[PDB]
Amino acid sequence: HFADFVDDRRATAAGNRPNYIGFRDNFIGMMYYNSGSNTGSFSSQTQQLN
Amino acid sequence: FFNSNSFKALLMSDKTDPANPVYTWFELSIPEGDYTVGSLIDMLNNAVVENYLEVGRQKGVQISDIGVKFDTRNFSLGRDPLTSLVTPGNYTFKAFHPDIVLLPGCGVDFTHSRINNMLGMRKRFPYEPGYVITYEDLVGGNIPALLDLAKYPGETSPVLQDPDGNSYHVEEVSPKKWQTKYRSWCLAYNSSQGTLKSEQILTVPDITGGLGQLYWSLPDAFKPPVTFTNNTTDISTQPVTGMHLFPLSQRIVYNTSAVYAQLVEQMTNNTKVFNRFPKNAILMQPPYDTTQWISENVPY
Repeated sequence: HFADFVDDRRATAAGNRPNYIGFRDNFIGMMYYNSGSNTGSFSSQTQQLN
Repeated sequence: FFNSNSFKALLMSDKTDPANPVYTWFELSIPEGDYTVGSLIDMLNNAVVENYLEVGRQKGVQISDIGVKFDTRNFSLGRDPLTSLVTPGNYTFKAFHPDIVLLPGCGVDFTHSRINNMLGMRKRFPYEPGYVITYEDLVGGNIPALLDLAKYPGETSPVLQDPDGNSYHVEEVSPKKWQTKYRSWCLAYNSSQGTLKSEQILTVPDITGGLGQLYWSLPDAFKPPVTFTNNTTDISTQPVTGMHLFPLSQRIVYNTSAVYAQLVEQMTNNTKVFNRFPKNAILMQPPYDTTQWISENVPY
């Protein structure tokens, strides 16, 4: 990007800030834990109770 | 949300020195609101001629070629069966039931919409998927021609030159017996032939439209019913703890202060829209039915 700009000729440049984007540690936030809104279930069949 | 605004009408939109224009199926729309069958059929004709103004007249088609019109009054009320015209020279300015008048190669679709229930037409088989009220499906029951005031001692005059150059497209099936090209849904219902009685039905105009039932579903406290399942966890399918009819009822009003009151309104609030054909005698301002069903919302 530009770090100082006056004219199209005279201007200094500096590289953009390093922005590492990846997943979380232990893949936190992939899955809805602690929710009544989005509650996953491990329910048995025939006795359907969660 | 309830799919009661948008539909298809198959309007003619080309001029190729006539012989064969392409008909070009398209979809219509209307803005949402709280409407009544008197005020809606004023603006549902506006939804037809809205696509006349940017595809039709920007192509070159004649002014009196509006394909689908939603009419309210009965034709052939002054028509005696001996003289094939209508006797007073004007079709009777009184609405009975909302119907559809059409042109060749010009249907109307009611597949994904629910305006047919709130116009007053259904099938006799509610379980077949979709239906299009095409031309040559309401066969039999053409709108007749008319007689003018002048030269009636001496001639019968089915002439069409009076409405500022709008052609009626009158037809001659039998010698000296005259029909037109338009076909109404009312005259094709009580026709001497039939074939529309076997698959259509007359009903109340039904401003609600027959809404679906409103299901109660609550998983966290109630045990499920007999055949339902706990584990789906979807907004669509849940264990239903009860159904009832959707709380949207109809309030009636009726008066001898009918359609003449519509003439008083259009003298006020100075307005040329809804009335782009004041003197066509087919595409005129349609009469209100004598009773209007107002839809309220009672707490259930």
